[PDB]
Amino acid sequence: GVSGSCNIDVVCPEGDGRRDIIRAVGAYSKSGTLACTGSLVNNTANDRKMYFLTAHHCGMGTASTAASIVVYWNYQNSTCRAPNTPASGANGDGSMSQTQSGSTVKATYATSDFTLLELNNAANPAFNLFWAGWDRRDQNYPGAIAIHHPNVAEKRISNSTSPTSFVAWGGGAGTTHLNVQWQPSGGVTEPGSSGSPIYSPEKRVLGQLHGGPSSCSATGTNRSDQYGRVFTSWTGGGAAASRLSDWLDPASTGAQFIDGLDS
Ligand SMILES: *CC(=O)[C@H](CCCCN)NS(=O)(=O)c1ccc(C)cc1
Repeated sequence: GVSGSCNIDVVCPEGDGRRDIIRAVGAYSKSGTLACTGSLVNNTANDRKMYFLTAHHCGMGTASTAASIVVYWNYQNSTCRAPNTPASGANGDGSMSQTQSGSTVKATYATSDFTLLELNNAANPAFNLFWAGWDRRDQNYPGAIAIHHPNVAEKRISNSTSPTSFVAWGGGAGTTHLNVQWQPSGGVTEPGSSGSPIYSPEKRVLGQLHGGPSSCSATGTNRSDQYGRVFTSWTGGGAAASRLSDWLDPASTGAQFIDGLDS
């Protein structure tokens, strides 16, 4: 696939120390066409349920569209293409042959733009999946890491080394979204990246991509994005079919954050 040359291949050195969470991310298609990004999250029962967090706006929040999903695992460039060079902006060599299809909707909520699906098939050992931890604490972070499929192309990593802030969708005063500032010549996010996770420096999911003004040519504060907060989604719409709590903490531990689980 093709995406902006400013993006960074997950196999590059920027992926060092994050080789676990990279494996939680997948790209997917909706009714046949490539649509967005999602990723696996762990839960307090440590049972490896196929809980796949994505964005509401991608439209998989219905029985009939969730059934239609095709997930592509390990879709990434084989070699590190130097960011900000023509090679990065070129067609990648990623394989889309490790797939699974079908899922059911656990919950969905427009305000924080999240959707929790459960994939029909159990983890295939051949895929070497990872179920990421999460953090629902009401706080900001000194930086963040994005792992996504820009333009639903080869998997990329974007680093933020600026503190996050709370905003409403659109950047106005609010607390439903986390505002993330990208590096001036670093990777960003693009259409297709929606529903991709944003992780704290400690590698726990804090939210998923709603959208924002960024592109590789964006400058200043326009080189940022907004993520619907796990904190918001936790209580969500007020019931199991619109929140994350029931699903992520079935064992009722009351945990504010949890680590990931390997295959
Ligand atoms: C849904 C997704 O692909 C994009 C991500 C864009 C990231 C750009 N830096 N979200 S969106 O913000 O394009 C968007 C599209 C439709 C709707 C209704 C909401 C937002």
